[PDB]
Amino acid sequence: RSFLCRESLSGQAAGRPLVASVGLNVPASVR
Amino acid sequence: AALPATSESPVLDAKRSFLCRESLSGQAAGRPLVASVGLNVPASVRY
Amino acid sequence: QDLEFTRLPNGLVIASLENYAPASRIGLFIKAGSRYEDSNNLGTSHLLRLASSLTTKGASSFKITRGIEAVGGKLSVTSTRESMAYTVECLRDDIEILMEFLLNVTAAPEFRRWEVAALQSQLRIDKAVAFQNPQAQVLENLHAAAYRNALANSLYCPDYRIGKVTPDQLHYYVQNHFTSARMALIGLGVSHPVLKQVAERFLNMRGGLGLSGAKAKYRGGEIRDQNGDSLVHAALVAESAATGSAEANAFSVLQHVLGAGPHVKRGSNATSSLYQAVAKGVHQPFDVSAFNASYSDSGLFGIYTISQAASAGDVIKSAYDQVKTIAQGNLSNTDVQAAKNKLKAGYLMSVESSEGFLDEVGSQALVAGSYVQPSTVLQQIDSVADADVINAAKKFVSGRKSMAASGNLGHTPFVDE
Amino acid sequence: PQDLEFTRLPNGLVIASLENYAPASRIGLFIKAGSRYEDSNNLGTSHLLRLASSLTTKGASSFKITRGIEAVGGKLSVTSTRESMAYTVECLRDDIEILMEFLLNVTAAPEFRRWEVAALQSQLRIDKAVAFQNPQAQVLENLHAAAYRNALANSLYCPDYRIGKVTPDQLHYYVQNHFTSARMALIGLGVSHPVLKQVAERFLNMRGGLGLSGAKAKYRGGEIRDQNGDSLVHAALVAESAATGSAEANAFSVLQHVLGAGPHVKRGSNATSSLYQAVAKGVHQPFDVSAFNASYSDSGLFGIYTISQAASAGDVIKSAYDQVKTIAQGNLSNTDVQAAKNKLKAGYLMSVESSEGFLDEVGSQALVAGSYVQPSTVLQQIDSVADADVINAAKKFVSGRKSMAASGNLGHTPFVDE
Amino acid sequence: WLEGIRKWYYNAAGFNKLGLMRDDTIYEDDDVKEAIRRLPENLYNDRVFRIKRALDLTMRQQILPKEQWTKYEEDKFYLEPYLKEVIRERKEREEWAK
Repeated sequence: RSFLCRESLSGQAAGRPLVASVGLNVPASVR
Repeated sequence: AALPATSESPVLDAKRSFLCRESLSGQAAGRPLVASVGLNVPASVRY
Repeated sequence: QDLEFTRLPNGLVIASLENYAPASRIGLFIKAGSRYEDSNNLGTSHLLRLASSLTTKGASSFKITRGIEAVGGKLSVTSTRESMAYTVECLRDDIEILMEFLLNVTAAPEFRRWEVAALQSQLRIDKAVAFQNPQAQVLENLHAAAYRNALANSLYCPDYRIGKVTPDQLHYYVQNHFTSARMALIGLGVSHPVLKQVAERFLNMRGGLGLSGAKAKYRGGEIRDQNGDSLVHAALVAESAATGSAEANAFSVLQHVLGAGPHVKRGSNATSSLYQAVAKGVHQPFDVSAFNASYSDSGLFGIYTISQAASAGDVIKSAYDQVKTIAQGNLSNTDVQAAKNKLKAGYLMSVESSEGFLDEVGSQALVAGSYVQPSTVLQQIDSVADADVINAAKKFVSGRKSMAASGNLGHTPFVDE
Repeated sequence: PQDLEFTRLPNGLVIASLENYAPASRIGLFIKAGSRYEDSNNLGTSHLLRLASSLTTKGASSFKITRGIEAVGGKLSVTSTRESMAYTVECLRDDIEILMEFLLNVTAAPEFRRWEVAALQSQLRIDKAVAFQNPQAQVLENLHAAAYRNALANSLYCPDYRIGKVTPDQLHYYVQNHFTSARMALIGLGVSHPVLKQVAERFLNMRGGLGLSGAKAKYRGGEIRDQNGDSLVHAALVAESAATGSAEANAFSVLQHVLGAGPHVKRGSNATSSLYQAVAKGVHQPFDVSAFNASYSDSGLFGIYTISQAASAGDVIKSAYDQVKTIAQGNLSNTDVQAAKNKLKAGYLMSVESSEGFLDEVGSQALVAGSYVQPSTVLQQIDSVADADVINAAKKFVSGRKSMAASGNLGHTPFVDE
Repeated sequence: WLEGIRKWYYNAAGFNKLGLMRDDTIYEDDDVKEAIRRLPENLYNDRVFRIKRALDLTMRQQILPKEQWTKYEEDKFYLEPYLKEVIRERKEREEWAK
């Protein structure tokens, strides 16, 4: 999704190592 | 041009394998690569 | 009432907490992340994560899907570079069924040829969905650039390896990492004897230490991904400390001094020293956080920035320079008290959800093999001195750097400059 | 067969013509317009420009150029390096005016119509995939990306993300800023010098100046590793050496032929290659190793290129590098340097046998140096190179910072630091 | 006056009552198809919406208000140069073929 301002860009940088999660009937997320 | 070119160009086609040191000999690169294209000639690369 | 904690002679851990809450949640945590792959089986862990509902010895693929859906239950696999967690979540009365499925998935998979081959396309789907985030590929490149091996492996299958991860590789991987002294069964809303019955009855097949991945080895390299996108995401890190030490706490307190995420919706992040340093000079939309990633044998500490291609360096340098003033002994008591408060509140808030509490207990049972209540975690945060924070910052500054950047990088500096 | 006639016009354009009286004529327009003149915003522009000859020009449509060059059995080729673009028309000596009008329309009056340009983006993908079917193309691309920060770091091929995005404005800006007279050399083999002058007068009056002044190439010293599982591992390990046309560059050429710079004998053993013998002492698996020399106007890269089994990659690389270090330690006889000089001189004289090779040499000479020198001068420059110059050159490579690019299954491939 | 007859005929033809330009009404043979394929995208989208609106108008047997009618002096022959170039290329191919 587009980020065009500092306010929406806030909290988009990473701080911890990414985690990958998959499921049965839930979308696959990253974190 | 008039001549076909030492090698025609299939994209999406495995070219050739090298299994022997004799075949591998000469495949290492010594000079910077040049890229060549042509109206009616196969494109080539050289190293 | 408390968290009951058993460690069997198998080496498998049981940790149970009966909260008498309507949902039950069971997790099997394993030392099986991508760090255990080598040059010839990269991406096997990613397919393994994608394959929790394939046929097993005691339940076909259809039986697993239909039976978990019959109870409104959930089956999930959550993978880090070092761990794989298999979670079943449902109500109290049906947990046995899910537990049975959970134990045929991690101790009796068949990995049939046709199912594995039909699953190979899911690796491409999964990675392309994850890479809609510019952070995912930057963090993969950062781990590749920071390590020569082990933690250098991606959470996702290499593109050349997609369609090449074989059933024999999956069988080998499970057989060598899914062993009892590499596993922890963590149950919430379950009785410790019940979880112990199911644990010994199924998870006593593979017994022992399994295969051993090598020590993660630091390189200090740079990976740049020019892709012309609107924003440049850059991560600049140094080696910090392995999780399980006081230095790791110092790096956590330093992360919350620098700035470790936004507290207030659409706020300016006033208490973040890094963000303020960047806002003094960069008038463009940006973000900067401090990045912390501690693992069993190592950890990465540094800065993550998102900015305009043209102001990229001005952001990065600003961020970097702020850290150096902390290295030069410029860090007050009120800032560190605020950082400790942020860290302690974040720790307590992370375990609020049963998902997070299960994750914390599982990681404790694997990494440490013992549960530590939050009060002691908070006390360890309190023990961290100001000089420990200062250092941590000095070590990041003097330490060799790995850098990963993506975007239009014409003005992004190099790690050497 | 007459003598090479070389002149430089007030607009700065160079024209050199040799009438050898051969039945075919070959005309090349050489321009300082390689990918080293791209920046981060127009990467791949010059690759599409290379593919863009035979598109509609102000003086001839695309159909007109294709049909009218094929009518006379003629050839239109575009060959790019990182620093130059050469547009060559070759045909019989009776049809050279038609081909020269076509060539001058292609280079001086290109139209870059938006629909023809948008129907050409697919050949960026086709062309790059065909080139990348050779494992060395991408290894050399990565070696330049890891050896340099900005300019020579640019690939000869379009970035994948830039395919379908190189605009006609980028092509027009590129031609307007790099295809200028004081950056151009028209060289004709099998033509008369006044004919080439009239050709250079009817066109090639863009600005008579130096166009866009590209950046100096900045040594990076990085490492790019491409795990892709390929049965073999291709590794390139280089240091910065010297710019083309210097005593140091000639010492690096002699050092390349001392170490071994390709095979002389079919299916041989590369007996005179010291690198090959060093590797074959201990590595009993199929392999290749050569010395790699990449000289440019403002910099150069000298090092080693190895092809090996994934398992024996480290042993091959360490063996080759230690042989180079042994030459840097002063172990280099006079007979080996005489043999290297003979190899280098024979290779130089054999490169200019063909009309294509002689034209390429004259064109690159006119661009880089603005003057032509006969092969005898080149050979005595090779002769002047002393033993200490070779020993350093080898020292400079050993003591110099290294950039490395590898591809394949790299589980056993070393890093630049180990 | 030739232009009196021309403006009379433009009014009487009545595609201006539908908001159309002259080049919107051209019969689409192969030359015209290539000409439309070569249009810049903004002109193509304008053409597409103009034609869709005119089809919507004739579906109701309606016309636009007279203020919204294309004025004769404001009719943009937007497709004319692309068609002329397409036709020139076809004519060149045919001259070669003989």
